[PDB]
Amino acid sequence: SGIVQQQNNLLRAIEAQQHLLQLTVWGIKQLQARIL
Amino acid sequence: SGIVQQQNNLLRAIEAQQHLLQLTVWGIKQLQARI
Amino acid sequence: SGIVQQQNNLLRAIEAQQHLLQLTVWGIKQLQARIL
Amino acid sequence: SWETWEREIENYTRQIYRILEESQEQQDRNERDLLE
Amino acid sequence: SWETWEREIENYTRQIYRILEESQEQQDRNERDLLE
Amino acid sequence: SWETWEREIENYTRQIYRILEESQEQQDRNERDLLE
Repeated sequence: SGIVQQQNNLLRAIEAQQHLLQLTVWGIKQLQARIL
Repeated sequence: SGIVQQQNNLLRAIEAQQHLLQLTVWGIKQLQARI
Repeated sequence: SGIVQQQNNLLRAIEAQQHLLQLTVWGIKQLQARIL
Repeated sequence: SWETWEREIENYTRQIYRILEESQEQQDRNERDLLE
Repeated sequence: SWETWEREIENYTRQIYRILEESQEQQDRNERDLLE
Repeated sequence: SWETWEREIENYTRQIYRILEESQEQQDRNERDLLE
């Protein structure tokens, strides 16, 4: 249970970090449009 | 044990990536503020 | 097997996220050079 | 360079979403197998 | 829209820090189970 | 400001790469041990 539960924890962490990464990509695209 | 040791490896990678992600957030806010 | 295969997938995801993070750093550095 | 950055963001984002989808399918299988 | 972006950043950052905390606790438990 | 940012980016990037290499070596070992 603990090993498979740790797999789920790491999967959720990567998923949350992917949401954060999409947000940083949006933010850079917003600046890019203005700065150039 | 090999599986658990690998979990420790992946957890530390994700943690270091989170620090990097917070540095990119800081950078974007700095430039947003300038613009 | 299903656990070891799963760890390979989590490793691949983290590696692909690292590629994305280096792309977001390159973009921020470009914008920073254009602004300041 | 920016048109290339945008395509590389897209390419890696697509990859990560496929790996996350496979990882979720594997999580589901591993949890079911644990129970049997 | 930057205010909205900041709010989504804050929200996912909080989510991932919670997930990392649960992950560290579970890693400790799994390692001690194996040793003990 | 940015001088420190670039230093921290390089420090964490170097750490991540080291951890990813170690994780790939552990993956390879775990997959080999599967067939023992």
